[PDB]
Amino acid sequence: VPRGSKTFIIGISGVTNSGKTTLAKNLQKHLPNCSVISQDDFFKPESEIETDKNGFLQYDVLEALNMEKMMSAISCWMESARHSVVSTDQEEIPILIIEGFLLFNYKPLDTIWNRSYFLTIPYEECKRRRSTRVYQPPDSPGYFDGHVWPMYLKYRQEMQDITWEVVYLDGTKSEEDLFLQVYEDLIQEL
Ligand SMILES: NC(=O)c1csc([C@@H]2O[C@H](CO)[C@@H](O)[C@H]2O)n1
Ligand SMILES: [Cl-]
Repeated sequence: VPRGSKTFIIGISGVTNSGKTTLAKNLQKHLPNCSVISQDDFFKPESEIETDKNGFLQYDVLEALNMEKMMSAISCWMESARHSVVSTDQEEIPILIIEGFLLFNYKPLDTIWNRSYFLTIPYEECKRRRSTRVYQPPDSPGYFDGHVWPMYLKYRQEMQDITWEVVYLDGTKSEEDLFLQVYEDLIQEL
């Protein structure tokens, strides 16, 4: 059976400010032939972002994201992955980590995940962390309570009846703690 077509695809989702990109990067440092795609690279331009009744910009929903372009990026990785291991005797399986706040309610990718991790942090600490970061445009006062958190709760309710298993993680753990936990799980799946 010809080699070169197999891949191992990891999803890392979770609430805003939970250390998803950092975890992706720490995993990539310790995994061979591993790439990372970030969902935050695929937001539509502000002119395509809608507002709600209260005039909050609707960023924390799939309609804010060019998910067709994200799929194209994934497909580009897959094509590269097929050429990433030179042919010889008889497998070294290329790894992709896809990380983002809103991955597990996107139905076209429901069968892509070979492993799925989901970073959780409770309301108060999440709110605190969110306030330490600067966004473009900057968070309006009341944005977290008015949009970010309600939309997270909607996502979590969208995930209550999902068709694959997700490993939920405590995002208040240190970066190294999270890395070791995930690595420990992942290396048994590879
Ligand atoms: N324009 C943007 O990229 C943007 C504006 S707000 C924002 C936040 O990004 C988070 C996901 O990483 C999500 O909670 C958005 O409110 N992104
Ligand atoms: Cl070859």
